[PDB]
Amino acid sequence: MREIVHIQGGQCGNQIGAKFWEVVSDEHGIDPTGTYHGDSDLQLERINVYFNEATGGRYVPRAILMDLEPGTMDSVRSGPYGQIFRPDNFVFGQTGAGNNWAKGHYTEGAELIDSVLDVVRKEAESCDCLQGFQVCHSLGGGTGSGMGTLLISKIREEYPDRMMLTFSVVPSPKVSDTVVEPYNATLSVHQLVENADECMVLDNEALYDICFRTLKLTTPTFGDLNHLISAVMSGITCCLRFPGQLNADLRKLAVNLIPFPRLHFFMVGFTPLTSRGSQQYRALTVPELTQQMWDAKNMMCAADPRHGRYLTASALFRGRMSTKEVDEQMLNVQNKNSSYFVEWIPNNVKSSVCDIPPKGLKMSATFIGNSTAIQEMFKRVSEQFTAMFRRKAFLHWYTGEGMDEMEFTEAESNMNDLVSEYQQYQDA
Amino acid sequence: AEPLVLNSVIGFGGAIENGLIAHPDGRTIIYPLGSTIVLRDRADPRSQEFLQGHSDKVSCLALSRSGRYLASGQITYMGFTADIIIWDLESKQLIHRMALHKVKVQALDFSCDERFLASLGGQDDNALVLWDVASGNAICGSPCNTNFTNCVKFFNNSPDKLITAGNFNMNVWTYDAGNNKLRPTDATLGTLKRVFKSVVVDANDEYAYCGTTTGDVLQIALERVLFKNTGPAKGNVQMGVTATCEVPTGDILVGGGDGSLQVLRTVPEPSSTNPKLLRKMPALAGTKVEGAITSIALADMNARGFTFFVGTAMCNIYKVTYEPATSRLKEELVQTAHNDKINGMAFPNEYSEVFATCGTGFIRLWHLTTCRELLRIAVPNLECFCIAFTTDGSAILSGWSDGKIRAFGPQSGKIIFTINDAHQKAVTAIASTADSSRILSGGEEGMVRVWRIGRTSQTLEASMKDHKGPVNCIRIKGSGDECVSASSDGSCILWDLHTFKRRTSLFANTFFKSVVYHPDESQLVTAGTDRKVTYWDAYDGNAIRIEVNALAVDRDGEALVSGGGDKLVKLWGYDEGHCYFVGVAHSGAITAVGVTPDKQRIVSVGTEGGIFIWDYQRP
Amino acid sequence: NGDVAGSLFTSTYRNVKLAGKAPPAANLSGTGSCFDTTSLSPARAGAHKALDVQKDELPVW
Amino acid sequence: MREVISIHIGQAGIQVGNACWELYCLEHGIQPDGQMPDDAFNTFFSETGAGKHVPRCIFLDLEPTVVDEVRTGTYRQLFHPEQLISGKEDAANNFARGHYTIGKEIVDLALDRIRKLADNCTGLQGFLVFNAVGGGTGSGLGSLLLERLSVDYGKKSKLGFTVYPSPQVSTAVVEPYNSVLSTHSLLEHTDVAVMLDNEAIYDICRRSLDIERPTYTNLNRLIAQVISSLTASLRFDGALNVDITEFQTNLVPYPRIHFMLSSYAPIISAEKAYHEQLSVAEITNAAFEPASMMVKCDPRHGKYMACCLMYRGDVVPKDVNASVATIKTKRTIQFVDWCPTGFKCGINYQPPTVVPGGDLAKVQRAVCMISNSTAIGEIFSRLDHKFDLMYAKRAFVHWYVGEGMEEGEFSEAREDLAALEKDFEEVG
Amino acid sequence: MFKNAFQSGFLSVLYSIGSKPLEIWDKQVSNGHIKRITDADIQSSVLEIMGQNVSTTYITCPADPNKTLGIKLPFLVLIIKNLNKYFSFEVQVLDDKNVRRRFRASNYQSTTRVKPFICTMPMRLDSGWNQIQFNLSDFTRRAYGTNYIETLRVQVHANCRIRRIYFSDRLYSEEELPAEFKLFLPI
Amino acid sequence: MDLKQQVKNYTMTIRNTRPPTMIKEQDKSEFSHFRALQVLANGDEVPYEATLRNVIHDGARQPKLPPRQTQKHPGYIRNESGGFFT
Ligand SMILES: CC(=O)O[C@H]1C(=O)[C@@]2(C)[C@H]([C@H](OC(=O)c3ccccc3)[C@]3(O)C[C@H](OC(=O)[C@H](O)[C@@H](NC(=O)c4ccccc4)c4ccccc4)C(C)=C1C3(C)C)[C@]1(OC(C)=O)CO[C@@H]1C[C@@H]2O
Ligand SMILES: Nc1nc2c(ncn2[C@@H]2O[C@H](COP(=O)(O)OP(=O)(O)OP(=O)(O)O)[C@@H](O)[C@H]2O)c(=O)[nH]1
Ligand SMILES: Nc1nc2c(ncn2[C@@H]2O[C@H](COP(=O)(O)OP(=O)(O)O)[C@@H](O)[C@H]2O)c(=O)[nH]1
Ligand SMILES: [Mg+2]
Repeated sequence: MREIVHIQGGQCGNQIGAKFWEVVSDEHGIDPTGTYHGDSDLQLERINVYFNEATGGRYVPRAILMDLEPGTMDSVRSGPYGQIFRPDNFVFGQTGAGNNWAKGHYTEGAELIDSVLDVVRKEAESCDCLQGFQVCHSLGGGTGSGMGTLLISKIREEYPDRMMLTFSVVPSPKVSDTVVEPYNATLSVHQLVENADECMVLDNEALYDICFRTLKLTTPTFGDLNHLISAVMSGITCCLRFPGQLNADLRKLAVNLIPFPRLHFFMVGFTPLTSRGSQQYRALTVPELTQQMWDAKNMMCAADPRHGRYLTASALFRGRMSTKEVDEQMLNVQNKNSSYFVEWIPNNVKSSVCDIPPKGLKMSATFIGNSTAIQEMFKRVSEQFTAMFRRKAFLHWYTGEGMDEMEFTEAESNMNDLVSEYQQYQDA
Repeated sequence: AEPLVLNSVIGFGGAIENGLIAHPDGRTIIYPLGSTIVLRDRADPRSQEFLQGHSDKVSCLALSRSGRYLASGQITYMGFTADIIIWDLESKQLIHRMALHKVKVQALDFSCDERFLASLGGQDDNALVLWDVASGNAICGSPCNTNFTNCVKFFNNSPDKLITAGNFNMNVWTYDAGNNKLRPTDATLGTLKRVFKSVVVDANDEYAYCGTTTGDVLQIALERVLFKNTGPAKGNVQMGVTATCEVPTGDILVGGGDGSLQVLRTVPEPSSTNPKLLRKMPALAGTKVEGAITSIALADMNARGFTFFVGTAMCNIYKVTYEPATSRLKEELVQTAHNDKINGMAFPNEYSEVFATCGTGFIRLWHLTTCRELLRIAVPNLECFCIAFTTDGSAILSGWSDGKIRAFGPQSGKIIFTINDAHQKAVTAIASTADSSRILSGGEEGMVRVWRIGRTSQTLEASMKDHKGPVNCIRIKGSGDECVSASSDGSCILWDLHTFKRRTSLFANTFFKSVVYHPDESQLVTAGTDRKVTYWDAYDGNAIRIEVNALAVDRDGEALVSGGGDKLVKLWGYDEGHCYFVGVAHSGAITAVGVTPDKQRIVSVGTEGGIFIWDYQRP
Repeated sequence: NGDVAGSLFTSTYRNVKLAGKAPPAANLSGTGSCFDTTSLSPARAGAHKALDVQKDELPVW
Repeated sequence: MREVISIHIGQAGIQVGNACWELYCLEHGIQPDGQMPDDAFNTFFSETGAGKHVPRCIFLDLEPTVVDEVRTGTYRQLFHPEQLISGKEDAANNFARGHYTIGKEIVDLALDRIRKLADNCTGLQGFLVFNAVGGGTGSGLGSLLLERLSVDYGKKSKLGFTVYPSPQVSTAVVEPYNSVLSTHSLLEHTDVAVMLDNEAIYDICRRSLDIERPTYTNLNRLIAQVISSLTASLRFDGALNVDITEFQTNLVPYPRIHFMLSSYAPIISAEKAYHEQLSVAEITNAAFEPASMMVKCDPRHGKYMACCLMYRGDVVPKDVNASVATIKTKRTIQFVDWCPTGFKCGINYQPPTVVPGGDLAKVQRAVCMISNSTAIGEIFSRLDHKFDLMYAKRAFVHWYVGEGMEEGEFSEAREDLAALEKDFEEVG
Repeated sequence: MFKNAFQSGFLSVLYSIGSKPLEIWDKQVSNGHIKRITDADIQSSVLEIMGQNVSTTYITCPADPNKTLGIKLPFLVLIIKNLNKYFSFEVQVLDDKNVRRRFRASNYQSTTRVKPFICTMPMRLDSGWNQIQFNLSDFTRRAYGTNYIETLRVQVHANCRIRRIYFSDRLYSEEELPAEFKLFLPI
Repeated sequence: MDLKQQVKNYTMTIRNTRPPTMIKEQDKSEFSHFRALQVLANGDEVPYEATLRNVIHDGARQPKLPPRQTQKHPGYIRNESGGFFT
């Protein structure tokens, strides 16, 4: 039960999905051939949440791979873990996205959704009790933003009761690999707020620092960044997969984190994170894991917590430990930094716990926080957008797809309305 | 004095990839142990010659052609250099001792000319270095790249180029003549990301074959290094290719990480349907062996086929005789060895022909005159501690890291009983009464308990004898009724067990590992951290005081045999106290020692994963 | 019903690239570049082929 | 003739049950395989046609991830699978999802399991609930169930051992919401309800047994001891035998006031057991210690409307008469005027049995003190506070109104508490 | 099997939507095929079975013989598409007396003929999708004058598209049925 | 509760009705092993795998995570008042 279907949009989303499916395939101990070669029974009790059975004792992922320009889909097929995907779980088109949110969401998106919806419906019905969805965006490119939102809007009006996640990678405030990037960001946000339930936001810039300071990596390639997104994405669901003294389904994480329907942009962090040297000296206890997670550096988003207060947070532990320690740790933190939380919320952390740790480790944890610090991120973009929209730069591409200007003005105002709500509950 | 003939040694270095070697045109099998190399006779499974020159543990093994000297790598501690050692043959002693690779040694190989020896750094400090053999000195050195390489191979001809593969990289390096440099050329493969594990070169440097964690066996040309053919058609190896080798007929033996051992004939074939396209490699013969295959060596029998010595991760050695005439592949199991860290020894009472070894995965049974282990009672995940025979000849008791005791029989059938929650965690010592009516269990959380045992009904009584630390050992007088419990606080306690009232005996200078009675006497011998073999009085006294872990005595108190953290075995005239007949070459922390009651044999076993047999002579 | 124009290219790519499946071996004799006109062969397609079995391989009764 | 039906709703409920039904099979020699090698077990078992003894319990839950653990644990041979109920989806800490949308569809199932279980019992003493307030299942469903019970029996007695949301330590952000809603509905249905919380027991393991790493499994062993000593007279002999009817008539003077605290003594490890004598005077003093309570309440901030004592082991009736005289002499303890008496005691001759792997030690004496004190209204005032502290912001209310509820129930659950709070003040 | 279970309002034996719908069913095909495809009218998955020689391509409800499907609910309802081909299905019944009757309904038959152990009867299927309900307790009374106790086996032959098979315990109306136990044909 | 869980419960009911007979979940060549051992006792020539016998048990799931040690060093933490933990 609680099965979950997984979607990957855009190039990046298709790439981190290659790791998420490679990390999990090793967790439950299956092979690149799709055969199981683990040892315990916990590898099999809740395997159905991530896989469908196959003939001959194979396991294939409940994944969908959507992206134009099928060149990328040859890559993931050629990776060491491409042989587990059903080669008909591949929807694509020869034409490019071009980073134009419009065509990704108006012209070339409308040509594929009828096929994608055919595929997601097919394996939405392959689940006994479908828990929810989850995607992998990239708010910069046109595939991720344009196709992702159009897909999401379709799912929402078809599966209203279910829940939609989003591991959207936000653009960088300092770095802009593209130029029309703020146009793709704001236009997507005008869709997510009303058409999602939980939306993690992640930025590669913070992923570079974490790999630089903590991990002491010299050359963090995109794999390592993807290796981190994979790590957390597995940490969210170990309750659904493994036994736990206090299990946390995704719907109970929702209700404990979003007091208002619109404040569903989260802030994520993983722990423990050390180099190979520090691994020898540091000891793995609940104290280490909670001070590291409550640090302002582990936040993979380009937002400073100290500029805001946690409306609510939540920590997920996995590893044989004592529940009392994690119960008082979240208490002390709630006491000392009383300025970093709110008053109308008496206890604003939830401390779930699982019984089975990661593969080679013995204790681990994951931090999720709904702080008002994220309002900074949207503030920034809302300038770069209103900077060029004041000059109508690059806008002719967007009128080239039957769009108008009202679409932007409505979209921008939606964020200014949103970030306004993050200020109301931040009484400084 | 060191007269102690080494009659038998059973052990094998399992996970040492390519560790198994056969003497070229020789009568010896070479393979590593805990910290030594062993040269067994190819035929007489007694003639062993061991080479011990490393400090921590052998990690890689390479043997030059023409039965010439062989190189052995080594793993070391965190920040201390590794130690490659070149060992001569036809003399069997050290020649050179080279030091680099601060973390460990990853790969070694000789060139076709025996003049060059290439090394590969560990995970950290991963660089490629060349060594001269006349002068044990580094000629050339260069760091490969960030994606750390795994294996390196000299070309069979032109001993001036060598191919190396790793995580996401393959290169061919040629040693320049004008300087101390070597130039690499990278491998160009079409949008392929494969974690190469094993690499082999054909006889004529035409095609390099390379295994893969995915399971492919990529064959590439070597004039230019580009890729040619993927791997085994009609499927894909299960756990990825690990142990690959070449049969002289041009075909390839492939062994995956599951035990699938097959033969791929690699001749460039055209695709039947599409003529300008190639097929994949077919599979002539295939078989299943027990465990992941890690090492393959050749033996040219030439009558029908070839006999390959195959060392699997489960420390089993197979003799795979394959003849391509009828494409028939038959395997035989030559020798088995324990896996790692043999925990407990056990002798059946009044029996000096069979014994039992509790290890970290399951219980094995062996006998005296030959290894020829009898059975392996398996328990999947949790490990066994302090195997024991119920007195007078009866069941086998085994307490596990779960905190539960379980009983088995001779054929051991199905579990006689399971005393669960016998301690808090990790029951550590277990003893039985001379009447097989009660069983003592000393747990790791500093507690002692005893269970009354009927014939088919078990009795769970609440003794709860509280001790000060983990119970290393528990002994009981076979003559009367008493108990001794050692500790990781050394306070050996004499329990009466008639009233269970802890006869107030205490011995506190350090924490102890093994205590033994003198047979039919009020004496005691205890062994702990500091070198102490002190003889006590059962009447609260210390007769005499003379890193040690294990003790044993004969029928009468003739020869106290002992061992510990030191890699030796000390025999003592008990009444006199001299260390006559001391034995060496047990590479690791020896854990247990036994005397084989009826006969004169001393069995020694330690954490290295091996077992040794010596004779017994006392003045 | 559904169109046939679009489906074909995506199908051919999914079959040849994604899976290890074959084209399989489409004969392109007589056809050179996109500029030179091909030399049309006199053969006809869907033609039943004669029996190739030898004389003697036929068993006797 | 004298049997009880023990229900276990929610994760904590069935967790504690995994300790109670662990203790009872040892208290009566029942092997884990159903059968040992009269009336000493009928209260908690029912011998089958031959050999096996099934525990007359019910394990109910909406999260499959924990019931399926007993389904594969060592204690599967005990339970017939028709007892262990599960569900494809859980309540996710929403009272409405537990009480309105999901719980409505499985009560008819369990109600038939009970009806199939009450008929086997000849003399039905009473039900034995294990609610865990603070979740969706325990609160939403458990309350829906008890409504369906009082319409069937009414005259029967429905007990309850409800873990309450602790003031300081709390692992939910919304649990002040559901807690109020649960009490507003269970109060008029149940007739007596024991109350306790986690942290009060966390300290006891630190003070008395001195274990720095207590887990949920440790507290569960202590809840096992409370009940065994409570129900021993139902299954054992002894002077002043106590029955639920005679346990209930003289402890709830008013219909509304039925909540009460608990306590237990002695609570010591093995080494502290040898340097003692454990006189009946020691225990009754330790039992009356406000620190030995199982709820974070200050009894000295109120009086004792009534008290009750169930001793165990080697006691004689005169010393209790002597010790209770010593207690009525001290001034720290108060009693309201309209109750001159207030001590309905009881003895049994069967000592407390210790479980191997347990933290307690073997003792030939024990006391379990239950008392209805007007001091308990302070902890109700906390939940009285946090509710309006958040309902002022209408936080999380979109979940409840979105799940078959409205604002009316909140306001109506509100008034009941203020009315209940004044009742605790009308006694003075 | 299905003994000592709980059947009060509904009991679904087969559902096209699921990780593995033929958990308990045995499937035997000789010149046919079984698969799960997305229907067009009811835009969801339907498990279709087809093939020549109707009497040979079928699926039995209990996984193997000598194992009965103890179910005591009177009404039995199937949701089937009418492919305008030969379709038939059979249901075995235990009477109050220990005698196993069996009734079958065929669309290629035109007359009903009561027999000691069998009762064949025609079925007048509609066009396209339709749900068919069997009283299954009036039938035993009308045929053999006895009482219904409990079904034993169910079997459905070729040339049909199944969506739902469920016992109802009474004739529920289109309103009283839950969302899953009804025909919602979209546009 | 549902079809899948009812099938599950019926299978579990069958498992409980049947005696598990403390079974070992794998049976190797019992009498062949005995016969090979008797051949070794006197004839002194038996294949190694013929002499071998293998028996497996369930053991447990949960593949040997290392211990948590449940306790610090008795020089850092003290009980409430000065005093070790046990
Ligand atoms: C001797 C030892 O313990 O080595 C560790 C190790 O030293 C460290 C440094 C590991 C190591 O990780 C890295 O080196 C690394 C590099 C780039 C980006 C991220 C990590 C390790 O690779 C990671 C690896 O951890 C795992 O396997 C986790 O269970 C992790 N696994 C993977 O992500 C994974 C997936 C597929 C293939 C390989 C690895 C995981 C995390 C969450 C959920 C599931 C799995 C282990 C134990 C180690 C090494 C090998 C050095 C660390 O990673 C994790 C997630 O454990 C880096 O920070 C931790 C701390 C560990 O101590
Ligand atoms: N003493 C004790 N308390 C526990 C235990 N497990 C959980 N709790 C507490 O019980 C409360 C939640 O119980 P749950 O059963 O998980 O909640 P629920 O009723 O199932 O509602 P949902 O989570 O929506 O399904 C929390 O306060 C827990 O801290 C336990 O094992 N022992
Ligand atoms: N973590 C990670 N992020 C990437 C990677 N590649 C691209 N990104 C980012 O994803 C954005 C581009 O999105 P993309 O999918 O390529 O364009 P689209 O096809 O129009 O959606 C850019 O901001 C990239 O920096 C990658 O490999 N790993
Ligand atoms: Mg819950």
